[PDB]
Amino acid sequence: MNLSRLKLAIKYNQKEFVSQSNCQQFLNTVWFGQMSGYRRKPTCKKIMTVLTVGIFWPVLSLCYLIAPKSQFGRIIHTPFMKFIIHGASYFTFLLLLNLYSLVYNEDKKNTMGPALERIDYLLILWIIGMIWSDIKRLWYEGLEDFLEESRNQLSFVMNSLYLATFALKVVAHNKFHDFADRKDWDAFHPTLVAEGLFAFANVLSYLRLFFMYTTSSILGPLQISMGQMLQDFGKFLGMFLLVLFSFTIGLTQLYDKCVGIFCEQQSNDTFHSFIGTCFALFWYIFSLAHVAIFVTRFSEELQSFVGAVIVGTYNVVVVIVLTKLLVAMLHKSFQLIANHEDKEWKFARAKLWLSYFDDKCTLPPPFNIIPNLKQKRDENYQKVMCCLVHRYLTSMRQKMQSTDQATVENLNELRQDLSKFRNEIRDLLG
Amino acid sequence: DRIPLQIVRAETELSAEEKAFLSAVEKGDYATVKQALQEAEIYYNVNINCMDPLGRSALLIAIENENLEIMELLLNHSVYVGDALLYAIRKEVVGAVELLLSYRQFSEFTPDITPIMLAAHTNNYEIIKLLVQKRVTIPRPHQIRCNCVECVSSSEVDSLRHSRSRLNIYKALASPSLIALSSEDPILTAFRLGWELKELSKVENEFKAEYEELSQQCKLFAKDLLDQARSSRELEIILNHRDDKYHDLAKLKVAIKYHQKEFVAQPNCQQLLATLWYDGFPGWRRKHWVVKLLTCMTIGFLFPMLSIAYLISPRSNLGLFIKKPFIKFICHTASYLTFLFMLLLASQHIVRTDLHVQGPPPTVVEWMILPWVLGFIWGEIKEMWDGGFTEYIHDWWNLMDFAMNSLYLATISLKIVAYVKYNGSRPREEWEMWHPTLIAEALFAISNILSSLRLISLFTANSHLGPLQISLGRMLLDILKFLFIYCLVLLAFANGLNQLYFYYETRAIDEPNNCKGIRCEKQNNAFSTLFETLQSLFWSVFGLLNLYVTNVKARHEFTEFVGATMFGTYNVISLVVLLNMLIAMMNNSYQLIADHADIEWKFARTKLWMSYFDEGGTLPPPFNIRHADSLIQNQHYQEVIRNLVKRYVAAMIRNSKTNEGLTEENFKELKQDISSFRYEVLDLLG
Amino acid sequence: DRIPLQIVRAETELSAEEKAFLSAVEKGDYATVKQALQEAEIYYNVNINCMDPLGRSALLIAIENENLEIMELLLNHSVYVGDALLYAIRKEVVGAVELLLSYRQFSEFTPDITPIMLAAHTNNYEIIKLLVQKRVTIPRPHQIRCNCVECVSSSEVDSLRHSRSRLNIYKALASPSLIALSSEDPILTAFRLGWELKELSKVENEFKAEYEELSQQCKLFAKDLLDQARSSRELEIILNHRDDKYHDLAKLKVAIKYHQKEFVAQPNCQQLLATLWYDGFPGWRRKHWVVKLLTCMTIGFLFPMLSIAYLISPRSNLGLFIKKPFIKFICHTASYLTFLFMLLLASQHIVRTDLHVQGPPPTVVEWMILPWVLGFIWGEIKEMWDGGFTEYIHDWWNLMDFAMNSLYLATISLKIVAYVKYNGSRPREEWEMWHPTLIAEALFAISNILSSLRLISLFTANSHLGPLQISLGRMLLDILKFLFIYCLVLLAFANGLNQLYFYYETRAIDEPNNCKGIRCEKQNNAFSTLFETLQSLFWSVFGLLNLYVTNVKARHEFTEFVGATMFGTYNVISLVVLLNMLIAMMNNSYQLIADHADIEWKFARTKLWMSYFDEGGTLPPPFNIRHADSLIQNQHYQEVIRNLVKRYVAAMIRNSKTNEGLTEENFKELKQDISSFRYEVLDLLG
Amino acid sequence: VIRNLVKRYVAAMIRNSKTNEGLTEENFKELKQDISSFRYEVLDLLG
Ligand SMILES: CC(C)CCC[C@@H](C)[C@H]1CC[C@H]2[C@@H]3CC=C4C[C@@H](OC(=O)CCC(=O)O)CC[C@]4(C)[C@H]3CC[C@]12C
Ligand SMILES: CC(C)CCC[C@@H](C)[C@H]1CC[C@H]2[C@@H]3CC=C4C[C@@H](OC(=O)CCC(=O)O)CC[C@]4(C)[C@H]3CC[C@]12C
Ligand SMILES: [Ca+2]
Ligand SMILES: [Ca+2]
Repeated sequence: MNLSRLKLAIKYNQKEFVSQSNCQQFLNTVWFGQMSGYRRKPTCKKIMTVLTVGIFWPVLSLCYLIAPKSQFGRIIHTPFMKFIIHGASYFTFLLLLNLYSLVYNEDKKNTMGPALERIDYLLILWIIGMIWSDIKRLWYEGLEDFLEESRNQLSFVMNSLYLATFALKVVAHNKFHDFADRKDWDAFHPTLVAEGLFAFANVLSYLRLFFMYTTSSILGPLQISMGQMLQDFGKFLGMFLLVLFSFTIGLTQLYDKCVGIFCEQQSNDTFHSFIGTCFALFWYIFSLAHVAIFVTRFSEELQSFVGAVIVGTYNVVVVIVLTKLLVAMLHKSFQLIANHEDKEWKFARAKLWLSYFDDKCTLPPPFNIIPNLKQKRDENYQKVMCCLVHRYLTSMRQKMQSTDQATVENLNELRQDLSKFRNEIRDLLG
Repeated sequence: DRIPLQIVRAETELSAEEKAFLSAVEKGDYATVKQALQEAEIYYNVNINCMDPLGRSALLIAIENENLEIMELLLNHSVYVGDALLYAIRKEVVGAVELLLSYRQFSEFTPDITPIMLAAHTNNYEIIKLLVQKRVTIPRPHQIRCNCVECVSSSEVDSLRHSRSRLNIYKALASPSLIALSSEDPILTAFRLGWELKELSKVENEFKAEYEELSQQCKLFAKDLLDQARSSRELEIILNHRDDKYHDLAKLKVAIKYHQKEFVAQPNCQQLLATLWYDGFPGWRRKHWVVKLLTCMTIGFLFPMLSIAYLISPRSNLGLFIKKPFIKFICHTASYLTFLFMLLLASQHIVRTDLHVQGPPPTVVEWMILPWVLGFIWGEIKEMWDGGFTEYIHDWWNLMDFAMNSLYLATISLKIVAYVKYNGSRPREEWEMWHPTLIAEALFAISNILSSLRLISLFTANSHLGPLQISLGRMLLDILKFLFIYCLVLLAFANGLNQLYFYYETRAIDEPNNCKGIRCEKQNNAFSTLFETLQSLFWSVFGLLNLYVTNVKARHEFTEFVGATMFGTYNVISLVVLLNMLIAMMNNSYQLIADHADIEWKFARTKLWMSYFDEGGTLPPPFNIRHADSLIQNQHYQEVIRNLVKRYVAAMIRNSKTNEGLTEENFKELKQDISSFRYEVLDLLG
Repeated sequence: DRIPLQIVRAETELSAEEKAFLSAVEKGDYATVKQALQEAEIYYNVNINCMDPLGRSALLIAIENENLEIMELLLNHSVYVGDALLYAIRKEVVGAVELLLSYRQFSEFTPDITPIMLAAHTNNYEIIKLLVQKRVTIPRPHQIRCNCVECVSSSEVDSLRHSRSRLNIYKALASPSLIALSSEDPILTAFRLGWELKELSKVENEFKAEYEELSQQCKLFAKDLLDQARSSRELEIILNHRDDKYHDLAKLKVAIKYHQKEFVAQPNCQQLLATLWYDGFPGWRRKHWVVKLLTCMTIGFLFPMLSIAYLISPRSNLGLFIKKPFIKFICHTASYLTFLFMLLLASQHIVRTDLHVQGPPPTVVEWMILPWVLGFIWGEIKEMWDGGFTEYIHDWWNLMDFAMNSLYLATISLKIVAYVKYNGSRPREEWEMWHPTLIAEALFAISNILSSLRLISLFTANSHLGPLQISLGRMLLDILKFLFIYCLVLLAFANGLNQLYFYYETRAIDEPNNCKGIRCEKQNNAFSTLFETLQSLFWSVFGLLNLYVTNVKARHEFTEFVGATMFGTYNVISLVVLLNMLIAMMNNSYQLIADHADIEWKFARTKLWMSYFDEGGTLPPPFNIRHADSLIQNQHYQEVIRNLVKRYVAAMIRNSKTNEGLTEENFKELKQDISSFRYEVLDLLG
Repeated sequence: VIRNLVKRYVAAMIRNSKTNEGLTEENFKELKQDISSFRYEVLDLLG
């Protein structure tokens, strides 16, 4: 089962071809593989099966790692299963991240360059494995294709930042192993940087899970639909940026003559710098009163008033005029999207499924680290193609014949016939 | 350069003689065709069974032009008639009679299509009747999940064929005409089939649309038969027919079970139900709104009186009054409202109870509330008993009833556990966090929320709030789906922020006013613990989280900046992106929902009305203190069904004739008709 | 009981014989009709000119059935032929020729309709041509608002007729086919007529829709003729034709004047313009995305030099380079961008100045900004002069340019004034509220905002941003209307609130930190004054107004409650209602605008491209230091137009024949064709 | 005036129907019958 054409279809973005029932049927058969009854089992039984497979994902993986021929080793082959096993692996990883702080790093609050707790070490393995997977994938498939789909693109940064985090940790453990109070640490102390980067990666890791939505028939369409509209936001972004800076400049010009929006008592310092002016206006966007109207100067009434007008106008333009527009755009956008959601979702899910169809990737990340006839084929293809072509022609013939409505031309043609017959007879009979 | 164009799908070409023969058939020159046939016999220069490049042989070309004369001529001579019956059925000609009467690869029909199936797929009552007259059979479609039969478990041989074959049988079984002609209870079968098709749509994901289309077809058929009723006698005979007491609106009930919404909403059906609902108030429709209002008010006020009379002597005139459904509804609504008023009094100095008596004695108000609570629970028990867990569970509101009742029970239990083990009266501030009394009060309040929200159910009754309620409920589903997406967003950022600030957590003691958390005058440690993080991000959606919650005490610029960026991104994604998308999504949904609100609302209202039509009913406070006949009934039903089916067939034809453009093929036939007439006349006159 | 039904407005009835006569005409029985006529001539028993219940006579029945044989028969017997031509023209048949050749009370046509007018309304080129061949004239409609002519003062009598008659005339003059056959320059005629019709749509409030429709008909006609161009030589001959230099895209300019957006956006037209725009950049668009960026950036950086070269040696390689439209755009944009960058440098206050010096000497950056300012001014001056005030006034951005520039002027004036006077230095605090320096700074800031927001215009040059910019503009009009309503509400609540709290105003000194207003740490005296009340209500829209501001210190409970209630009602009306309604309205428009987004954007883009296509152009900083020919041109234009018209007429006909369904009239015609045919044959065979 | 307005109205409606109503299947059937009936008649006379 090379599934060459199927793959070329996805390459050439043949969404309709991929969403045609005949193709969907073929796919499902392959996806569930021998686990066909799965389709028939009642929701309850299916739910149970899925959970069971996932829980023992390491065990099943091990079986394949040891006796791929074993019935269990075979279980991982079923594309559907691999998905479950690989999905569980990721979830366990996310768990490790969660238990990293909630239930660890309890006495290293003030230890600069802290040691590498086992959690860190384990996580390391997973990160490595996930990286390797990307490489292998990028290798086999290619580059642009790999970069095209998001789960991969996020997988790059995520893995990157994760890599940096652990690196800096090693450097810190060496250079700075002090045990001073956290407060006394320099703002850019390696440990501080690592923790910040690690945290951000954690956000990215979870966001990645969005891909799984495609599989669900309920939330999958919506997930895809949202992504579609996520493009039209870009347009709005450009417009807003211009507005943000336009007003930023003016505010700074009128005000440049503990500190910032982020303090209990918001200071006019919000406008003193430029970046601050940007932040300050940024929070106004949300229209939930994140920044007070204290644009007043310490004292300059006029100067303070004009400032109020400037900020007020910004709010009216952005919070009201621009936003409502955004909604309008989204509304129109979704309408059209709603029309083809099925096709789009199907194509997406298929692209996802095929990834598992391959035999190249079988082992979840943590384990993954552990490493002529042609004439006949063509002949048959031609036979089948001949049939499909004939069927197509006949079918189209019938469809048109039974749908295409008569036209004035046809009427006129008929009337001509009646006339010609009329005349002919009239002449033949004087 | 140039791109060469060569024919690769090589195909043999028809001899000039052959080609000519085919052309004559298309023009209807019986003579020329006749001559050609005769000559070919003697001379053998043209295969009478030749075919156009488009696969149109002579018999087929004749059938499409519907020239039965030429058809007979061709058939008389030995012309292959393979699959011709099928073409004559697809085209829906009644020249099928001729082919059936004669009886002596690259097919446009799959190997599974049998004449009866194709006729059914076409829905030609006549053509179908012909075939059915001769013994005909459509294979049984093994039930869903019939994998047990190795027969179906051998789908491995050819799945696509199996699936397609299955759809073809159902596409046939679900034809309104075949169900009219072959089924004993056309209405019941359509109900059942509709359901099965629905279920299959789910199991067979591919072909989902197809199965769903078929189900709607079955649902429409049943409604249409109902619409063909011309007297109330017929409507009763139909709606009160029990397959196997009677006179219980049995089929109306089965229709509600199978979600046959349209059937239930049919005008006539609604009218009958209304008469039963408003019994005791004839002309209630004509009653002035004010008058109505007055009547309702009085009855509700006297609800206790009516409730008792029944208990004492159901036979009593008064006893009789509460039995009427509309009354039951009004009485039962008043009881609930009274209950809710009791709940309101509980929060007042109506009884002015002390607030330091741990394990206090139940107040009078609480005492009075108890009976009702008991009635509500008892009602639920009966509901479960009288309806089975399935029905009870199915109902969404039974879920809320359960929750409300369960809380109103834990409240009682905790109250008791507190009367005992707590005879003192220590200061409220001294009471521990989980003092039973405190927990009890909490549960009671939560339930008071649920109880007052149950009133939304009553809206289904009004003609204005009802449809609105239904539409909103549908939209709620959409919102639920969005929340799932959002949730992942929340979780992501929650973990990130917690992972960044968990180091900088501080003891509540350190905090001002010994308060630690987002719900403190000075919001502090909002991201220190995960749970706080989730809550904090949740509140930030409502702009109740201050921005000074992102600054670490030690003032580490880098960390604070990363945090602020993370918080800001969350706010953009949630408030500016997801929120706005939800709005657009919802806009679309409402447009669609609005269209079917009526059928959705009426179905809902009918279920409500039906609930009261039943006999077992008393308000919650006072809630806890022949073969012969069958045959005749069935005969009457069959009589009505015969009439309805007849009326339906005729109406559908009329609609098809009065609402269908003249396709091109139709024109072609007319042209061929003139052509044939011409040739004939020319010959006779020449 | 029973309602008797009678014919109230009775009309004469047809005798049996007369009924038969008309019946024959509907069946096409020439023989019977002929006989009836002949007998009537003898026994005078039938009024040849009788009328059906629908008022149709024999000739009218024949015309509708299109039986010219019978028509001739009737005409030969001299039947009243009144208005028959009009009926024939409406049926669009060659019976018109017969009636015209046959030359010498109730009507479906108003008394004003004339044969040519109706033909025009029908848009049948052939029938129109036939009528025009014979002298025919359509009255010239008086100019919009021509009261001088007492003839227009006829409106006093039967204005209805006056209005209808006028619309009928225009409905005819606006027929694509008439314009094609009669007008010398079909394109220009359409352009002009489409505009006049638009103006009329406004003046004639009623019948607006009709005039607007007719206008669109004209606009589309022009685009359609252009679409029938096949070679560039033609397209150039058409778009560069000057009615009367040439090679100046004169017609395209006229189109832009008459807002013929579809014409200006036609694909082929847009293609030509592009070639002119990207002169020197073969396949600039084709150039890899990055490549484009590279080239643009490089050219931009070199803008001063290129500009300098043109200044030095207009006739040099470099001097010529700037003349290219795309280069001008690149340069003129880079210049503006640098201007904005200079303004940014002020923000960072790279050149810091003491805050105490009154009227300081203009800072270094200022001087640098001064030239651009002057250049922009002179630019606008040139535009105004060159284009005339009307055109300049028309441009909306011109308003922004005017405002931006004016602010820059004042800023300078004040800067200057503050220098001569206030020459000394004092602590800023001492400075009076309206110190010149202070006011100047504010004006400068506002101007900077305006200047940067002028970049929005550049979005029209982008394929992605442009359409959005255009849509936004369209919506802005509606937003303005909504704002008026909001303002009224604001004023109302402002007046009310101020009316209640003005009794409780307090002194700034009294107020903590001597701060009075809604912009102080603890908001105070929010509703004390109308000016403040207005501000407070505005900021409330954004949630920046705290609720404690609704309480009076003396603590008069009632007043405070009314005050809070008024504030609350305002919030609901403004945020919950009006704001939300704006969303709905904007969604409605965005939907519509989206339908014509591209044409709008492209029309806009062309206008921009055209501006640069001209020759008077240098960046703002360096901005301030034979009849024979016409005959030939016209001949060519006429030839091209002839061909375009020819191919257009044909296309329209072909479309109709292949893209139109068969209406009932068609059935009736066929039925008649067979009927008359039958009768004839039967007679011959009999 | 009413007499005139009704006459004008009725006529307009008929025109609208004729020009804005498609040919239905029943129409096809009638046309077919007309041809068929004519055929039989002619064939009988000529036969
Ligand atoms: C708006 C605030 C004051 C809350 C009021 C709470 C209740 C007093 C309201 C809320 C919903 C109302 C119910 C909404 C639906 C109906 C249907 C209504 O019946 C009809 O509208 C049509 C006649 C019919 O029921 O057959 C009878 C009143 C009732 C129970 C209403 C009774 C009064 C209710 C319980
Ligand atoms: C987003 C923030 C950083 C504000 C940036 C302000 C400017 C640097 C941006 C805002 C709008 C941009 C302009 C938007 C429109 C265009 C059209 C663009 O041309 C095209 O896109 C297609 C080729 C063509 O113009 O023919 C040339 C760049 C330009 C002037 C852009 C130049 C860079 C601008 C001025
Ligand atoms: Ca219940
Ligand atoms: Ca200008």
